[PDB]
Amino acid sequence: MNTVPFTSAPIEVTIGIDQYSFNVKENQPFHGIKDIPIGHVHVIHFQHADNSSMRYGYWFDCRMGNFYIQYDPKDGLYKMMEERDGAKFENIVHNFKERQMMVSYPKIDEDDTWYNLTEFVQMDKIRKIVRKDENQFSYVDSSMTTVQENELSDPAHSLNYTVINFKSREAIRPGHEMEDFLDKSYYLNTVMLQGIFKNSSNYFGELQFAFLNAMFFGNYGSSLQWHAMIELICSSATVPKHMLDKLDEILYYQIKTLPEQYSDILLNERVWNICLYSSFQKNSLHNTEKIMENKYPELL
Amino acid sequence: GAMNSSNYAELFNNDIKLFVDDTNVYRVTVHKTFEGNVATKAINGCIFTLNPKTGHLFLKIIHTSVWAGQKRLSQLAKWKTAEEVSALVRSLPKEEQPKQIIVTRKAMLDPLEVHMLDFPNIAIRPTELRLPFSAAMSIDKLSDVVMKATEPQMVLFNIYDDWLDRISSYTAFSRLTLLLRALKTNEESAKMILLSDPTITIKSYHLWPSFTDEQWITIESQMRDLILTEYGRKYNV
Ligand SMILES: C[C@H](CC(=O)O)CC(=O)Nc1nccs1
Repeated sequence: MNTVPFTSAPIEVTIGIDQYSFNVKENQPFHGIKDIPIGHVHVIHFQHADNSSMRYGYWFDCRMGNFYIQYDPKDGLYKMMEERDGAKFENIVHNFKERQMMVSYPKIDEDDTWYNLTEFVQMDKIRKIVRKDENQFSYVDSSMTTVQENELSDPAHSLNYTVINFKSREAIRPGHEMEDFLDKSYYLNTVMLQGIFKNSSNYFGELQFAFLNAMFFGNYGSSLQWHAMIELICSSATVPKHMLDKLDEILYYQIKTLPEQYSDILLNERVWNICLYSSFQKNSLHNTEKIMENKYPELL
Repeated sequence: GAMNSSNYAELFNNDIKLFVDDTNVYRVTVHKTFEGNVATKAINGCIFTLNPKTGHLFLKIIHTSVWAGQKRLSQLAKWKTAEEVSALVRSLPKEEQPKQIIVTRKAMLDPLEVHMLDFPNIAIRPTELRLPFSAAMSIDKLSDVVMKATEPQMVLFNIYDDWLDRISSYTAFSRLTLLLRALKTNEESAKMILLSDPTITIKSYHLWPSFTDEQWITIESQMRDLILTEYGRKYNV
């Protein structure tokens, strides 16, 4: 188990760690998060009490380094940093643990939720979507735009998701206009899976990362990307059976985890009604269809 | 964006544009079968592609053989229309290619957009105008070439005959849409109006009769009366 210590907590803030969250008061003796499960990426995220503008956060993997949080009063945010001195880092954490000034990652043992939401998400792929090569961890916030959003403006602060556009030359083979527009299998299997992502695991990783950024930061371009990646699969007549079964599992846990009161802004009615009831794969998403119908029957 | 009454004069400016109407592409008769089921039989159709400034009409005849062995014909017909309109645009010299293509039915937008990806600077637009181009097959010479076709054929026509020698494009389009609306509303009566007088003839090289300026005024009034008459018959007014 690994640890992300905090130098201090000078401003009141709601802190998230994966799907968990807790409130820290202004100048409260809080010094971080312990017992973080090794083996997964994680996200530590913030929303300031005095300014809910900019949810922001950091994706990280404790296997890649020792990371801590320190508030910057000039830039006005909690920054992640890497400590390269291992002995210094261990000694700091030990003191904070001994004084019981850290919250424990509150994982229930029966509970696979975080694994189910991040099964395909790897840090190395996050660092290609979020480009800041001098850090081993990746900053995301509520306002960052995607490369596709920018094409339709600071490129260094962008989310480089894979561009999906159903009315583009990439999606449509000359001479196969109707075929490729009504059946996106070419675009899914040849252009995207064989060509760009190389395999379905990388495709699902980006889909899962997009969802998590949409959910945790309210990042609108991330929501667009998540829905586009769902729609591309569902609008394909030819999808490997293992991929459809895995998509059903991925979407089921995403819908299960979504806050009930964010469904109006995080779920696109058109995409979901099309995917569940009209698409080639309308009968391939049994678990997702059941949870959607029982939890959000209004959207449908 | 969409084309409506607010930007109606844009049709007659010097930016090349084409209307595309797909109503008459897929045409069928419906009949009972020996077993008492119902079956369709396709008949030849056409794409109606019109330059409203010049009157040039690219009427692509759609021969029934293109439907043979195909499924979902009403959907296929939109894609065939887009396929045919895009090769017409590809075939046209650069300085003749349109800057805008206006489709009369919004279901043509995506098929045409996808077929025209290679032409990102040609705007594909809907219209809020209710245009009566479905009645093109009430023009005898157009109906005749479509029904006589034995293979796909592109036929060229000026739908304004020689009117632009005497009137503006705005007026010619208004006359055309009035004639087509009248033929759409009561075809028999419209043709009666257009031919009633045997001394006015259709030139071999024209579609409509050779009316004088004064006679066109009379004809246009009679067409308006027909449309109003039929509206009264319809709604009991
Ligand atoms: C594809 C089409 C020919 C066909 O439909 O077989 C193209 C065409 O008719 N080009 C023209 N350029 C000037 C006047 S008509």
